[PDB]
Amino acid sequence: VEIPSSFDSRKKWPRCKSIATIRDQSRCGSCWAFGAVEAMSDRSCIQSGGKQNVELSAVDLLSCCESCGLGCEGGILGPAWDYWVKEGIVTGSSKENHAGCEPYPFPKCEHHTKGKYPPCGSKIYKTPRCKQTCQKKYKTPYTQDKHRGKSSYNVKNDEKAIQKEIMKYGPVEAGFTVYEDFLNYKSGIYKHITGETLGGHAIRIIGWGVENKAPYWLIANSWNEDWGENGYFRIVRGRDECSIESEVTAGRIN
Ligand SMILES: *C(=N)N(C)N(C)C(=O)[C@H](CC(C)C)NC(=O)NCc1ccccc1
Repeated sequence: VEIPSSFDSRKKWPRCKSIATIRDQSRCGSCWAFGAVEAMSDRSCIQSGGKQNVELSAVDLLSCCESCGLGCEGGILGPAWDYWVKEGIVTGSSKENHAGCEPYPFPKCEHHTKGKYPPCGSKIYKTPRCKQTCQKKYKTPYTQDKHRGKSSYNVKNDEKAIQKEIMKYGPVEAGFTVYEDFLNYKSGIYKHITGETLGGHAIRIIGWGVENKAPYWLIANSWNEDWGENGYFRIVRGRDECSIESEVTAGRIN
């Protein structure tokens, strides 16, 4: 099929409320789990024609997936998607909304940027326990609130393949390398210019575009709406900038 010059999942599937929802991972290294549950929420809705229209629980995945790494100390994408396929993930909103089976336990904070939330600072919460219990007001038992995928996979390090995957099946999770200058991002199309590595980060790629001839990916971060472009950023597309085309993972419900 023909790939359009720009694509935005928010515009293609606006009935799916997760797609335009920016989350905050708080003072926990759970980016891996956020990019996962965000894209899983999106795809559950997209691929079911809107029948599933839920916010999947970051804390269920973060706390209960044993094979996914080190919890609030960082994690691994492939096993996060395997967990969704095999065990599934329950529902759960942000702390402040406290909806669904297992809402997130940690409050919004600023991630190296200015705004209306307390600064995140440098300290990290301990990984929450795997409690397997919906909040008192939610009247579905934990195991019966699970949402499962059918398959999970890595996407080829090929720009066109990634575009086709997003436009047919919905937003994807992706890893990339964080350099110090990324923490100064306010707006625009990011590329690494200054600073040393801070390791990686995991995010949700929702589309692409071009401005002033410069191609980009359009990405949701998990650092709240004050960060970047109302929670989003753009990064150079087509040159594997910061490995953005090389660590893409997603999955399907059918
Ligand atoms: C996100 N909030 N965090 C802490 N990250 C960057 C991660 O979870 C990453 C995700 C990948 C880049 C996709 N994984 C890790 O940080 N894993 C733990 C780790 C890895 C190497 C050395 C120490 C710890």
